[PDB]
Amino acid sequence: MRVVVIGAGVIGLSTALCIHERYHSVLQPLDVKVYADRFTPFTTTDVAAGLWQPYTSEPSNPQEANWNQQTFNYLLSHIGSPNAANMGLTPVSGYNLFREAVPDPYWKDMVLGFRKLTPRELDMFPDYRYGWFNTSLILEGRKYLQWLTERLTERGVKFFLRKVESFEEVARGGADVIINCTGVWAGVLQPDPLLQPGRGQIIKVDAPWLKNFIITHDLERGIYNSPYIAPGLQAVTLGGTFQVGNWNEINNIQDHNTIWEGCCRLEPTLKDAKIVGEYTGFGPVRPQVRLEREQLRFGSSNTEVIHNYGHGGYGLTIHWGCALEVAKLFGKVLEERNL
Amino acid sequence: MRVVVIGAGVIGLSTALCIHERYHSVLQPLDVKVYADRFTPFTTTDVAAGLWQPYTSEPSNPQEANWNQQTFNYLLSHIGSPNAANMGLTPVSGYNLFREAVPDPYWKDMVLGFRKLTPRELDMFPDYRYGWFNTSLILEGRKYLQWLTERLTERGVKFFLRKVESFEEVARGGADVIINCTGVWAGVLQPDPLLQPGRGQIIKVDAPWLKNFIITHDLERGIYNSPYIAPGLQAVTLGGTFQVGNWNEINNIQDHNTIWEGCCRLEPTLKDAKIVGEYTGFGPVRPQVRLEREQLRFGSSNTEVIHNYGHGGYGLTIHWGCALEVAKLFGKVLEER
Ligand SMILES: Cc1cc2nc3c(=O)[nH]c(=O)nc-3n(C[C@H](O)[C@H](O)[C@H](O)COP(=O)(O)OP(=O)(O)OC[C@H]3O[C@@H](n4cnc5c(N)ncnc54)[C@H](O)[C@@H]3O)c2cc1C
Ligand SMILES: Cc1cc2nc3c(=O)[nH]c(=O)nc-3n(C[C@H](O)[C@H](O)[C@H](O)COP(=O)(O)OP(=O)(O)OC[C@H]3O[C@@H](n4cnc5c(N)ncnc54)[C@H](O)[C@@H]3O)c2cc1C
Repeated sequence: MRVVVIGAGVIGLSTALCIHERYHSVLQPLDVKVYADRFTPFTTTDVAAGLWQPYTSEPSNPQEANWNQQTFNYLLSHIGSPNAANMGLTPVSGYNLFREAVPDPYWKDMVLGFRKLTPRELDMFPDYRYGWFNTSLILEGRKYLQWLTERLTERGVKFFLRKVESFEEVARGGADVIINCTGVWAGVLQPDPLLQPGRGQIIKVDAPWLKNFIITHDLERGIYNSPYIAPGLQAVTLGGTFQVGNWNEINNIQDHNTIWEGCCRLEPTLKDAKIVGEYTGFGPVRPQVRLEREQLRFGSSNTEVIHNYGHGGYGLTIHWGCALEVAKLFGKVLEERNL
Repeated sequence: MRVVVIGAGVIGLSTALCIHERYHSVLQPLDVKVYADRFTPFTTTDVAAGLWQPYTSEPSNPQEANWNQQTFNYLLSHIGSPNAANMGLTPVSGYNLFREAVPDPYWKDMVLGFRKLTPRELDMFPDYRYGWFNTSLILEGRKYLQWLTERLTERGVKFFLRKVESFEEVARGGADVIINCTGVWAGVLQPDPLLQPGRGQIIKVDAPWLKNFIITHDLERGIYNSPYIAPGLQAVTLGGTFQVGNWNEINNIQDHNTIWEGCCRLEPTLKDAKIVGEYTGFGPVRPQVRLEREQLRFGSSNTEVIHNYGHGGYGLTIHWGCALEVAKLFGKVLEER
């Protein structure tokens, strides 16, 4: 059939590949197109800090916690392969700092080497008085997208620069199944007021001497609203602002002063570090991920649509669970239609 | 006081700065000079991986364990300064890998978060069964000598590019005190059967994705001679164990392959690492450090010599304790006048 995938971020390409891997052979070719108005380096995925860490509390949906662990073990299976780093993948250890005792997270056993910080370690951080150490994985969004873009291309999947104006335009274009991987902009094709823009701004620096990640938490302020330092492959990511409901795509001086001063308080060696750039992106924030099937009809046309959007703060930490799951839903469509 | 420090590696320059910090005030006539046939970047100190880790089993001199511990506390007390990475200093986390269970080292509680590797960690390393995880410090030899040089220079200490043929000749130059930090070449000025060269070839690569050191210890053998991978401030250092007794400064194809093949199998992502250099150094291997005082009469020419050499593959790890010790013994020269 004719599958169209709208969106070239981590969700869009994890999904296009996951589907194509399973539902393709040499005498059952599955025609996949990828329509998208933004490709790497210009997606929200290229901004993502890179790191694998879910939210501290165990999530409401029991499927989301599976999607996290399935994602972790999928990436961890590549650690030791010659091409881990070429996917944007490498191991990284680090600190999570709190201003007060909190329960161990639900993923203490998912990560490698979890443990509490000793008193000696906590004096390294004057402003904080409790926390953890653990080993995890960098998945550099910019790289992973380059790699996924190439695996798709080897397999014959084709890409088109195209702003989809409605699901119908793509339906009349002659598309049997559509995968809706438009992230924060999903609300334009079909309204969805539960989906807000999580506006985060980051500073990227050269500070290759920084090797561990350092993630502070403010529980009052919620996730990403407190300084984090994340070592990348070529550069350190500096962050600490996340504004839910702000659609301003401009970088601004208020966020710079917050990220810069907060991060220099943790890591004073950053006074020298050259700023390479500053970027803003929109987490597709949503109380839950919309990952479901929905048939549509129009005047001269009708179609099958699968949603994969609203991952918010955890696109890379969950993309593969979400993709495996879309490919099953897609399997159901081919089962029901005698293909 | 006329002091001559022979040597411009870590030992000589740390020892010159201790001495000066602790005595420029009290002794108003204090003139220190640094003689060396090599300065940075040509010292064995510069070749080193720059990593705080003592030897696995315990030392012979128990003084050595306290000099190590003193060094760690000193460097750690700069973690928090804005000028730690300009000093050559930054934390690093990493893995020690073994082919059998071994007792925990005497330094487990000096380093941060010392701990055994779990099974999924050990699954990441197919040819290894046991190990430790801990967070230590990188002290980049090259960058630290630079810091040390600028410090000593504001302080007025004078440097001279110059080869010493004997202790005798420095002493007739008016040298009251001679601090002997000549590393592996110390035998030239006074025979020492115990001092051999730990020759170690290394490969510097451009591989900034690697955030953790990985050290192997193949205590018998298994072709690869314990490959290690140590991330630096910019480049990574690949290497093996020392070949003791070898004085050959030339790089050889035999050792390149051992190191490259052996480390590539430790960390396969090394396949696309740009090689930036390949250098050979000589550790001052000796069953225990020689940190002691000795006097020399060459007629009615009087001189105090304080030896601070023989630090093995651990001189960056132990430097500051020794430098401090040599400060004390220098006081007990001043004391006797
Ligand atoms: C500062 C910051 C740091 C973050 N750090 C991390 C992190 O460390 N770890 C983590 O797991 N997650 C992190 N995230 C979250 C992560 O960025 C997102 O969850 C993820 O990138 C969203 O993936 P996506 O593919 O749904 O959307 P996107 O990456 O934005 O991709 C959307 C694609 O759909 C296309 N599109 C949209 N509408 C249309 C249309 N009408 N027609 C055609 N194409 C369309 C776009 O052009 C684009 O190609 C972070 C977010 C921010 C802001
Ligand atoms: C491959 C390698 C890796 C290593 N890795 C580590 C590590 O990760 N961590 C660690 O702690 N240690 C490490 N070391 C050990 C460390 O390099 C040595 O212990 C340390 O450099 C010894 O310092 P030094 O000042 O005694 O020697 P050097 O740096 O060799 O300094 C010797 C000085 O004496 C001078 N000199 C000698 N004779 C004369 C003379 N007659 N006249 C004038 N000048 C003279 C030389 O020119 C030089 O200035 C490593 C060594 C090697 C070879």
